[PDB]
Amino acid sequence: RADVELERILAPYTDFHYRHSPDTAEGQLKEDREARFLASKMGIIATFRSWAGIINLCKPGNSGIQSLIGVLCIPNMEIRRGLLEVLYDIFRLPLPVVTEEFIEALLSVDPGRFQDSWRLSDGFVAAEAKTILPHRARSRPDLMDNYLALILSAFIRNGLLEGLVEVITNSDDHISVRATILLGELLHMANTILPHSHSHHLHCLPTLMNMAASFDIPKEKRLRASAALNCLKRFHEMKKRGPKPYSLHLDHIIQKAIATHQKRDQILKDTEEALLINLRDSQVLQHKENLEWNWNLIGTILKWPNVNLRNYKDEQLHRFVRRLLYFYKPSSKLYANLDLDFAKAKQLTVVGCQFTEFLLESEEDGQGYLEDLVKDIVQWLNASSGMKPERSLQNNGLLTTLSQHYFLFIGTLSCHPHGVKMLEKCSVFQCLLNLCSLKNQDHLLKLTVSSLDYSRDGLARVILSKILTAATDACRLYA
Amino acid sequence: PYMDEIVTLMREFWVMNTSIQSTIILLIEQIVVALGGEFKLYLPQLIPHMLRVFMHDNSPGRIVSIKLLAAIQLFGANLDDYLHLLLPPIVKLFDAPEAPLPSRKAALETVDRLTESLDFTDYASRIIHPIVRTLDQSPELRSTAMDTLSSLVFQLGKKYQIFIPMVNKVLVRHRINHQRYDVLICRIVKGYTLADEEEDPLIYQHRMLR
Repeated sequence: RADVELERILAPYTDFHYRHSPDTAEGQLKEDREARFLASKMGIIATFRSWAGIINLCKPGNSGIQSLIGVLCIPNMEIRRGLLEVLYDIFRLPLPVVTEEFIEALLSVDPGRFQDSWRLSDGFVAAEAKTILPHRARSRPDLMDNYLALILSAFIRNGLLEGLVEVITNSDDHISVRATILLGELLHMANTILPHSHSHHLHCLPTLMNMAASFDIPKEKRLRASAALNCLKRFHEMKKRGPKPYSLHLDHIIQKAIATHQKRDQILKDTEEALLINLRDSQVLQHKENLEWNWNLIGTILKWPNVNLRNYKDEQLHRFVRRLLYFYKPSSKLYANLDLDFAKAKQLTVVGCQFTEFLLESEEDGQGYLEDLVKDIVQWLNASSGMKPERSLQNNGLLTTLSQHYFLFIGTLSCHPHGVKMLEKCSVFQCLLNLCSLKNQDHLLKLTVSSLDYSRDGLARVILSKILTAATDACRLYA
Repeated sequence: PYMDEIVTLMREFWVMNTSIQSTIILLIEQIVVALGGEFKLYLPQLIPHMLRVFMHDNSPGRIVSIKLLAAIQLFGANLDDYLHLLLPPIVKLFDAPEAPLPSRKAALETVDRLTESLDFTDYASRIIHPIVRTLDQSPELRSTAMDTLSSLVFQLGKKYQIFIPMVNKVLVRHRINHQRYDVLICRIVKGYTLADEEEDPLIYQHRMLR
């Protein structure tokens, strides 16, 4: 039949009092409605992904899509909270968290949010980079964009945008936030997938302009529409930023890539006053212990344009580097035993890489404080890996502690031309080359793949070739 | 329900210079705490009276304005669509040399304190210009103006990097060595991370609060 057979699935949402079974127990009457909504929701989604269902539900005359949209404007809280969940799944948008503030809900929809698949046990960097870095195809047609373009245009024609505006300014606090995010997602989806013709009546919202900053309408309704625009304004910034790296391994890969693509396209005086005043404020000398130093003032001293232990040959700076050298020494159990979920884990890891680069700047002078640091890292590898005559059961300690954040220290050293030469003297490439054939250790092989820099030639790519052809099958898959 | 008449009642009896001035201000501080988020429904109705206090005030030392600036800080996030007409009056109070020093002190304090709950990324060019021309005009306001400036550089991402030559001229000429500002500039000139730069200040505040 015409409008009574297929439209039966829309009954639970269109009818506020729906009774599917004439005879049923009243004990689970409340639960029966929830079961009907879940089953009917999947039916609506299923019939909107087939061409035989899209056309029949979007007929030019009286159609079921207008009834579905029309019932959304009715001030019913139970129906509105259900129809919004349907719209998110139709366009395949991630659901935000239930809240009454826009900021908390906005942070739950960012594309760069952490996922379980990004951990070391799962795809370490390969899984994370897929959802952050963009696909390397600018002309290949995406057939899924065509499907969303047609579906989005159908709802706009029937008046989806007008219905959402009514929901935002005339619903509950935790319902308007969900509608505000949905409206923002559609506008972003529509400015890059819809053609020019459909965009003339798209970014106008005629009904929203009626409820504007005017004293004629109720004052409470006036600010809700104004606040909705303010809340929706911040949604633009999130899309402007785009996805961002979450792990320092992927972060260092992007930094070196842009750095080497800008050096081919051919600040302070730092008197003695600046150092000594700042050095005494670091608290690393008088209070010879960690968890007391001001880590904000330590990074500034290291990555400052002119101070590199060479321009300013000061005895006090010699104390500063040697005092900090003791902290990062793998043998000195002060840093390797920190928990993985440490409160200052991110800041401490950055400074460690920020410190080994500082030493390399003073090639003639800082090599004395740098030669010892790399040697003790090699001695640490011979214990966890088990190549030396020692127990190889330290895998559990490596995963749960910050001792895994040492490949970053050695990875950031291979980037510079004078850093890879230093590795030859310390003989760390030989240690990395030997550990390629390890059946028991797999997490250790993942870290060394995503650590070295292969921009130049040398032994950096030599180790990579061995891993992808002489290793475990699971290890070679990640490579 | 009765807030409509209370605001209207305060309209007639809030004369610019009379005995009943502070008790009106003290009522505002108690009112905003009571509503605690919905005060924006009635804030614009009293703005015109509040605007003409920073230029029409015969009190010695501009005490009335100081007692009013301390009330603006309590508003917090209530004002979002009215900051464009209330902030320029604030920035007009500390850029005038003829103004008393205590009045200019509170104008700088009320900006960094208001930064803890509001976004001033859009209001960058409106208030930065008085700051750079105050660090050289007043040798005594350098200590307190840097706190307001540094608290604003934190919200701004790498967009402030182009302002370094504009500010460094004052620093080298007058030898201004601020510890907090030294940290912020280092992370911008030389990279620190990628997810921290160009970060929305409101998201960061929510993250720290939770």
